[PDB]
Amino acid sequence: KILHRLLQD
Amino acid sequence: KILHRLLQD
Amino acid sequence: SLALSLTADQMVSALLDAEPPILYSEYDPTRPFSEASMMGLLTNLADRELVHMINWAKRVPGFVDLTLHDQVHLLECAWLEILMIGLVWRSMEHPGKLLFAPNLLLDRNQGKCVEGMVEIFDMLLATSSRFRMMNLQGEEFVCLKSIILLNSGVYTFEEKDHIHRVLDKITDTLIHLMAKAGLTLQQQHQRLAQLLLILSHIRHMSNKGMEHLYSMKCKNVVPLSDLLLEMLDAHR
Amino acid sequence: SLALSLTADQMVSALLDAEPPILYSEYDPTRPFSEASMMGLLTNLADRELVHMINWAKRVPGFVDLTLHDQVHLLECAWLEILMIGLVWRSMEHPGKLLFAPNLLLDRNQGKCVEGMVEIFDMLLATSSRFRMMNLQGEEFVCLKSIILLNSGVYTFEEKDHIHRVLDKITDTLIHLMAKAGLTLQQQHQRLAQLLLILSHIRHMSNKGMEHLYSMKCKNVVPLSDLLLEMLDAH
Ligand SMILES: O/N=C/c1cc(-c2ccc(O)c(F)c2)ccc1O
Repeated sequence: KILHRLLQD
Repeated sequence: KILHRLLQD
Repeated sequence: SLALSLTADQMVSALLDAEPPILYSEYDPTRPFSEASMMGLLTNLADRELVHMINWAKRVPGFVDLTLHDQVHLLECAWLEILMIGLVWRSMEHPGKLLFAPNLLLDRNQGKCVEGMVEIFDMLLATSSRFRMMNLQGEEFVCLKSIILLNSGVYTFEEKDHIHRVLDKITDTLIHLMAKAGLTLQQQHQRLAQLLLILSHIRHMSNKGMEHLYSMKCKNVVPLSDLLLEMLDAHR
Repeated sequence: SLALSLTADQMVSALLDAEPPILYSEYDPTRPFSEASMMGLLTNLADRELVHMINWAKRVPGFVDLTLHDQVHLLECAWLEILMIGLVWRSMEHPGKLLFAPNLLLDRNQGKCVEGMVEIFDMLLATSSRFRMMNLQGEEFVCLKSIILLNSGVYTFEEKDHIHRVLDKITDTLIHLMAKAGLTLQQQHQRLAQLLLILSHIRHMSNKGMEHLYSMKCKNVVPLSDLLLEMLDAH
């Protein structure tokens, strides 16, 4: 997910 | 207006 | 108004005295469920519960001091919330099961008999585990149910000032009960906060259950009583 | 964790420090609004705010201590709630108007540009009038917004014990603020209750707005960003 990507960094 | 009637009685 | 002159213990007594009874379903345990049979049972039970809810609302202190349409607006907006928090309260002593009626005890597997019902079931079961984890008291339950009635539709309208005063009186009553049970001041406002945040979830379950009913109505799986359709049309 | 060690004023300072910026719209007030244009403006603004919210969420005390998918779950259920309470907060000093951006100030009648939008506008306006009536403080606002992030999705899940401990701390922070403002204990309980009952209505506005977006997504009046579609299909 994009949300998982933005949360990672 | 069924809800009206039950609130009167 | 007379509700403002009430004391905390007198507020508790009036709420407990107005509690609606636990109704039985038309269920027949030789009829394994179809989809229309379960939805028909759930809608038939909700219809008969609404009749007791209306007469319960008139016994909530301060509710009669409102105009007729204001009473209609609050009940139209909160009726499913009130049904659900009552269902969750009944199911407290039955972990993993939803006590719709004493002869109608369903678990998570039964919900699959209706399209999209299991999602609402798990949310309802999660609320019951939360009441059980918090060891919610009956005196707190009737306060939360009264708060739902007065708060859910208040911002969707002097009448609001009265509602906000009665709401403050229920808060004083909740704090009063927690002080009686020996809770410290920090535990009081922490438990008060924990109880009131449940209402955000009960509100969420109501909106999800509201759209599920409107789909089952549109798809015409089961016909609905006129009163239940009027409460349902009020949210569209 | 480190969030439990925070004092009351240190909690407020951290939340105030992590406040996201106020973004400007791509709006041109020469142009009149088509229904697709106003929707494109609002959704474009919401998409850029989501990027800052994701970075704001990571600074909320206790949020990083959660596993990745638990962070994903809390944001997926509360993202529109957080956008709406921020919009309501920005609009406190503009009665009868919604300050989406400093250059995008809309009123009731302009919400009729979109089908079913004016119903959402009136709820957002009514919420803003309530904050103005209560005279909500910025220290109280940042606490409520952090409560939304941690509370809205917790029951849709040890991880809960940590969240509930952080939530209890924010409650202590709200009470500590009201005690500093000179409120009596009865006034503290009531105001705390009044503020938390707002969150019930904010959940209701998010649910309705969530269904309004999913409606405009199917009618293809205007497409939305992929990030916005990911959050939208979470509901
Ligand atoms: O997602 N939908 C859930 C649902 C729940 C009820 C219901 C009926 C009676 C109750 O006491 C109660 F708490 C709930 C009736 C119809 C429904 O579709």
